[PDB]
Amino acid sequence: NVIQDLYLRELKDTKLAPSTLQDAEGNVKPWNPPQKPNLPELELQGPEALKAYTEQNVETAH
Amino acid sequence: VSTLIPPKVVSSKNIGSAPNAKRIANVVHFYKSLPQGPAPAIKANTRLARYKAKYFDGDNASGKPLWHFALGIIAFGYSMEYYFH
Repeated sequence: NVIQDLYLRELKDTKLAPSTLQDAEGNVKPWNPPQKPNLPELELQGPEALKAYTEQNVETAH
Repeated sequence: VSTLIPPKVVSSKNIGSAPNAKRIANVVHFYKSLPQGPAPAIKANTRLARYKAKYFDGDNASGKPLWHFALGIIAFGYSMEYYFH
């Protein structure tokens, strides 16, 4: 009765208002890239280090 | 980072401790040791090395060569008394 009236009115006479996906973007965190592979670069290459180390600390094992 | 190389460098533990010094002494000394000595000197039979053998041994503190040697001088001058008298 009143149920029917409400049902009728609600469904028919107004529905969803406008709302854009674009506007949504502002309110969410957007995807961004995982920049950089982050290559490590070789350290201590060559016997330059070795000659340095042999000479530098001469402290013997006790 | 890679472990450093100190543990494996040993050549300053070869003078690094004091018994290295003692070692280089007794690797020579005891190596050049004889089992027993060369000889102690006690006799040689020059006929007075025998005097040493009976009297002047390592363990002979016995007064006998002194007595004998004293008596020798007594025999010497006593004859010389009769050379002058």
